[PDB]
Amino acid sequence: TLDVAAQCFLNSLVRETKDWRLTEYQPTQLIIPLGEQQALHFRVAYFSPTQHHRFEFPARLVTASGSHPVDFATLSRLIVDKLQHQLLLPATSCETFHQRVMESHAHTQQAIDARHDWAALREKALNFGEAEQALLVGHAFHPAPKSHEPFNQQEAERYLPDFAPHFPLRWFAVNKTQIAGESLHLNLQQRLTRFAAENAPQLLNELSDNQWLFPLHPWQGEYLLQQEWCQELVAKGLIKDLGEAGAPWLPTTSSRSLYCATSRDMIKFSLSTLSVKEVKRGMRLARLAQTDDWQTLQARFPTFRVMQEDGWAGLRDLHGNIMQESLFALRENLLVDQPQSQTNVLVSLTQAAPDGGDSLLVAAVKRLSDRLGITAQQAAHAWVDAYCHQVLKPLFTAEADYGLVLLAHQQNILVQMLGDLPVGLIYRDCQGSAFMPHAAGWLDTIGEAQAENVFTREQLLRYFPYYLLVNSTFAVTAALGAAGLDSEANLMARVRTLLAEMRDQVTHKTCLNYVLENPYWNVKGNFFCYLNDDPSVIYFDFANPLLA
Amino acid sequence: TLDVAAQCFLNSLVRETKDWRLTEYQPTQLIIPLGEQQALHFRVAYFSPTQHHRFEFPARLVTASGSHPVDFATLSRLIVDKLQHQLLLPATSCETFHQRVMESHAHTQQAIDARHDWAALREKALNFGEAEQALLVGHAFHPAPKSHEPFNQQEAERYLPDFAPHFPLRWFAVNKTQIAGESLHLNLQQRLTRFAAENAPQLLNELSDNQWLFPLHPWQGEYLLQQEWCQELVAKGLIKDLGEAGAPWLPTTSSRSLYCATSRDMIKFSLSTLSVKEVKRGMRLARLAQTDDWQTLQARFPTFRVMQEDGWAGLRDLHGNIMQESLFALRENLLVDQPQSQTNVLVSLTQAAPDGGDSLLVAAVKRLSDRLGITAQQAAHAWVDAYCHQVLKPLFTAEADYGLVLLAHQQNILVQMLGDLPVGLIYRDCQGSAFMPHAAGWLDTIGEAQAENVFTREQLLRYFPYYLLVNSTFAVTAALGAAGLDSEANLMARVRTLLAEMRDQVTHKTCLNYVLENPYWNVKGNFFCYLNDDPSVIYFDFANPLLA
Amino acid sequence: TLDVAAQCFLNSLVRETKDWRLTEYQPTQLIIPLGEQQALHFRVAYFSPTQHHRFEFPARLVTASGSHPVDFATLSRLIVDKLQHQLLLPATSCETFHQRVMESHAHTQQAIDARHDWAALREKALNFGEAEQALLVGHAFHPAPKSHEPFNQQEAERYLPDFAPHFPLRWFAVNKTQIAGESLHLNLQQRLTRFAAENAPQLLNELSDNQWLFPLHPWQGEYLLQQEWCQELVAKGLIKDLGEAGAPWLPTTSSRSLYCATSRDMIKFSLSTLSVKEVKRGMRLARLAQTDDWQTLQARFPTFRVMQEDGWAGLRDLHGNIMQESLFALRENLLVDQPQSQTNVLVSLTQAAPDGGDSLLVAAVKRLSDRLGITAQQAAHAWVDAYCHQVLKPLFTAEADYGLVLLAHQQNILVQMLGDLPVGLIYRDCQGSAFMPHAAGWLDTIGEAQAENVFTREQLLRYFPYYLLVNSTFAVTAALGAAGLDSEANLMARVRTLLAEMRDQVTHKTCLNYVLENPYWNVKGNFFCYLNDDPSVIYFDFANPLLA
Repeated sequence: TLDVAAQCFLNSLVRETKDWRLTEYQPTQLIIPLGEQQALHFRVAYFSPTQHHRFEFPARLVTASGSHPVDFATLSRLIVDKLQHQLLLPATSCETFHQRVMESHAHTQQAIDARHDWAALREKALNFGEAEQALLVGHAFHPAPKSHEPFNQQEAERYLPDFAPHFPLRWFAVNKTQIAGESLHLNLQQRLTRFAAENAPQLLNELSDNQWLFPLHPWQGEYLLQQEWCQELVAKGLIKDLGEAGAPWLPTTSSRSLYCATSRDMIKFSLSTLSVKEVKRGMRLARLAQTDDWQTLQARFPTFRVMQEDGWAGLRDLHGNIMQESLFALRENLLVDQPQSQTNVLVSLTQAAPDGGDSLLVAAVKRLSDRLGITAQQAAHAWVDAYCHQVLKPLFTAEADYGLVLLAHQQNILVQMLGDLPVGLIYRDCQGSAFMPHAAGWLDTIGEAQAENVFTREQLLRYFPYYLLVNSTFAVTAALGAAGLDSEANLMARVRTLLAEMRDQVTHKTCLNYVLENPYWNVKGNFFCYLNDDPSVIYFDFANPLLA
Repeated sequence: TLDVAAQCFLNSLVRETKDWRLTEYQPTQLIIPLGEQQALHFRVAYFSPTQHHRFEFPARLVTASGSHPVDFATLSRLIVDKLQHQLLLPATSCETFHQRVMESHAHTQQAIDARHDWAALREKALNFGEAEQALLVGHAFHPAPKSHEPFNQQEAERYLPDFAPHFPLRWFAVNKTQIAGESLHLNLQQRLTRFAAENAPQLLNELSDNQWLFPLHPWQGEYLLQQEWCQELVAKGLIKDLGEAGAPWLPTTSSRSLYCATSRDMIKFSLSTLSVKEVKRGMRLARLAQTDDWQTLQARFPTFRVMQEDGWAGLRDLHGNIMQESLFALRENLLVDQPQSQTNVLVSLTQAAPDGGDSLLVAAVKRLSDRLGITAQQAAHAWVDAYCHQVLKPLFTAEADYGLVLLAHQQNILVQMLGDLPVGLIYRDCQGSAFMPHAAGWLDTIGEAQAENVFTREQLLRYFPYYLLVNSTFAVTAALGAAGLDSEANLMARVRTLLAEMRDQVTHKTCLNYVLENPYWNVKGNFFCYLNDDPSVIYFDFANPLLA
Repeated sequence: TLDVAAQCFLNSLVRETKDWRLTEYQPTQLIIPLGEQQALHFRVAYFSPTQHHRFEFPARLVTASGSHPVDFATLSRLIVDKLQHQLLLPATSCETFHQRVMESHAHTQQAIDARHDWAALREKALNFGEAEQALLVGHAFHPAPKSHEPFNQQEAERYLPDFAPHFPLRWFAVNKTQIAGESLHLNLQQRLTRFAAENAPQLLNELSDNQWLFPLHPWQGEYLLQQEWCQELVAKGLIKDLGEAGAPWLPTTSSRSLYCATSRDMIKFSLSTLSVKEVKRGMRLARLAQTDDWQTLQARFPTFRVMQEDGWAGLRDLHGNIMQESLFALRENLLVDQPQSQTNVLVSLTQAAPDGGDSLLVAAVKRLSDRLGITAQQAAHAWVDAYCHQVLKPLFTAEADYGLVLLAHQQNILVQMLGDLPVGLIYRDCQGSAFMPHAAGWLDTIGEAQAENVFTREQLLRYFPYYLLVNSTFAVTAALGAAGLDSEANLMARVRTLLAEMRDQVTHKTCLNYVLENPYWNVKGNFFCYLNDDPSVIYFDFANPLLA
């Protein structure tokens, strides 16, 4: 049996602590001592060199008297008690931590009960929107991944991707004086006009030189009209609420971010939160993408694309102050012309399946196997190799030759597949971009050398390898390992060899050297991080499995 | 102005003769002496290092008196007179040659007059069937490419791809005794059943244990019922003609070969001609594709696919003799599940445009340029580079590491594109396959070591580089050169560099060494070849443009 | 608030009993006396002249002391106690009845909890398969509609339309000796071949002169292999189980009947039950549909179609006995060529919505209103009028002029709509057909005059008006009444007028006279019928609302 939410709490704990035992004898068990001649025993179904373990449940508690099973509420409390005393922590922040752990475990269990169609996602190639909504648990190494903030069941079933919903946007007619924002190619007025024409043309009778159409998340729209600064604007005749109208939008893995298959733009709302600084990161990268060196990079990696966030807008109050709770940014919908593209977000492919069966990555590889007439293992190798050439090669070369750092969270990576094989990469979330000192000459050509989002070498090596290799790439290899298509050790040797070849084709070797040569990667953890809101406990040393 | 049919006759002549002049001064002219103080002058619009020239017409004839224009009938006759005397040739075979040259020039001109929709093919990505029927002249270096044999206008407008037609197949109910053939996966009876169920289910009331459904080309069907051996079978009750029925089929570049978007099989008819030996080449390669080494090759190049010809059938007469005029072979329709795939046959992309505008390759590259925001030249480089990795790399590695020779006529190469960029290769026409001595151990595992279709080293070097580089790859580079996206010299340097890297990744270097190092490629020509039906005139030495 | 399952039990009770009270004063209440100075009170949200009432819950129980709410378990038990004593019934059959009432109420409540997507079905025109699976409660006047027999949750979530599932069929290779059945147009062998080729072509390697492919429901397949007679066939080499394979099938309102959008045939399984006599009714009507009078009828009503059941098959045991638990019948898929047709089963349109909002009929009419720019009420009138011309006119004229009786259960009527307006009728379930004495001459032309499924005049008037007017037509008018688009009295006056015109266009007036003129329709009820497994209690007199 299994419990996927529980497995996240345990794999996160095991990855960030040294005090556990792995039995030499079989049936293999993993043991967490609790002190007091007491310890939790877990039958191991899959032991992972990267801590993507799968345990059989129930857990058992072994005392001096005997052993008895324990449910997840009990084992998580025992563990948090041990850490409370071991680390001398406030009982209050421990109670908060365990409370949040149990809420996430309930939110996750309910999302599973609602999605009885999930297994059927294994049947055929998923398109972009199907992949965005196939994600039931999004953080495999977080104690409490799923939070419904800020919704309430009925509101959570309409607005969270967990439940595969869709809905129309809410709209205001807003006086041009109360609208702030920017846009590339089209100015702001033309962007709001094109957006409204595509997604709610029937409101175009409300559009004038001075009255513009302003989209809103439906919950966030309700929320703003309850605020006082916004009721003033309504009273003064500067905002008229138009209600919900237009094409269906569906929440993606981010939930603030919405996809509409017929809109040239995706949309990302401040949802109870964007900031003006965050949207400036999008505009900076968008303006940087107009330069000749960006063009040279694109010409070198034609299958590699960034979804630019080249427009944003927000509501000003009576004093002219931009009210950040009203912000949105606009993201190029590179899939508007091919809405059935097999472009899938990496985290949905790699997540463990709620029913214990094949992950959606594994289902894709087995179809690859069948279509080509090659073994499961040979398909697994072909998919890992293409992943490295389509995902890892552009991202390392971009940092190395151009100074552009793109933080590749697993939900920021869209694998463009053709017949279940990676043929391209699309990166999204331009707020996860940063610039190295050797990009300064190139930032300066657009007047952005003093850009706020720069990295030191130390920051590069702390985050970029952690997101791209630990979180993203080893989710691919662990997921293929757990299905037995081949082992993680063998699949990570694939990756190691293809990274070594890449190093030969780049100028600045610093990042690949660390990846290929340093025995430990100091990375910022999640389990103890979230138990705050200690010093060397939030950070931990990750043993490099790529080292010769 | 221009004349594409004429340009084929001249470029073929110029490529296989040394007796012409290229003026040092401008406007650039190409001069062919005719003897007798007489010579043809051609204003040159595009001079090509690989002889893909484009001339402005009319041609002019320069005598001691003056110059006057000449039409294509006159210049082709003057040229054939000169070769008649220069080579002391029979006036009869020269008259035949010029007669066939003029018929091809008329057939080509009529195909142009019928296809007024052709320019609109530039507008968007073509799918497989659109690309197959976009071909108006298929042999850029043949004196007389277009022959309508064996049809007559109305019959040529229904059965030739030139006119973009479609039609249903003709069908016989045939006694099992009079059917010969084979099939893999399904036996012959199950293949004829699956074929008829998919393409003419309404004839399934004619299907029994002993009476099987037998497809026929519609013209070839009419032809066989006029024959005597077949009227006997009808008289004896062994064949009942069922007429034409079922799904629409459209002729491809081959015209004998038909495509139906809903059939799992394509079909290739003996058309007035297949032979039993030819279809055995398909079955041999199909059986070879079941082995573990084929599997290893497929796993190494997952984007590379062969359309196997793993079934065939034919009619036996009363004596049991297979009547080859009734043969067909069945070709996997790898596009049945994705009929809108941008998989396009290479010759349709590279052909010169009948109206003098962009070739369909160039239209695709300009869209690539626009979608990615890179220059025309940068898109041309990206497309050449992907072509080498998707087309040239699998074909050289297959010969080198496995001993499998696939003769890559330009109409045998299907470029699988995604957004106008090559992402894969599909090879078709298994009759153009052959085996090298180092494939004997592997042929022997399926009992095929004594296979009729083997090559010597000499045959490898005469044909494989000519088809893959001279005909296919330099059609790509010349076509991009002629549009001015960049020069052939620069684009062929791209190819040279990517071939050198390939040599490092293969065992048997013989074929790449010749490609990269020999200064001349002795190849079998077309212009003088077709003037027969002399010894060292059919062959000529091609100067290697890839040599350092 | 409301409870749709409860509303079925109460509306069924109220329709078949005279002992209730409707308060003259408001808020309107409906009162059911329980005897003993005790009675159930229901606040009425919608009072219906045809008993399609909607009550607000909770119910209340009023005693001599006071009143207190009661849940559905309590009020259904009180009612069944009263009927037990009032009718002097066995306590055992009353306990069984209440047990089944509560199970249906639970099965219905769970189907609602699973379908959170249901409200979104209101958004746009439904196609055939969406409409088949939109049905959560199928019998508005039955005490216990939903039974899961014979499944168990996980099996019920895979095989019942309530949960919108889909699945592949299970398949046997069966020796021709052990297959019985028939088919029109194609013989049985050709039908099983065409069916298997379309839906599981990859099993065609198992198809031979003597070994035929035999489809099975997946649960029914498992069930037969557990039986002894079938294990013998496996032991003797006469049946080889091939497992599940092929295209997805989805259960329709019947659950035994499956739809596959790409199959030319629908399929109807004996599921734990068809009989040979039942499938002979299909073949008889199918053979009758080949005659010239059928043709004349079709030519008179071109928008009226019957889905013929013109083939069936079953497994014989070692003794040659047809094992009816293996039967299936094959139903023409008239939608195979237009799978997005807005053809919807009438019961899904008319059912009350689980969330208390618009029924799917009402959603369609409101879209009709919007598209045409006419009021909601004018659209309701247009839809009722077209319903009468497209549904009622063909069915009465068929009985009257041809003697063909088609029993129009609401789930047997497919309303072919174009832009939310009825433009045609498709009838299915040929087992609900019967023949009047004046069809004997026409039955005799196909040798079927002694047909088992004939009606007397008495049977005609008991069933045909009940199914076509009480169940089907008044579900349409009540559903439009309950939304307030116009009243049932006014909408039933529409129907009355259009029926009177029909009578002028037909020969045998007997059925329309009864519909238009008799003050009471004696009909067979459901509430007390199902309390058995009394004499004049199963039957009741329905007051004709169409009487002048």
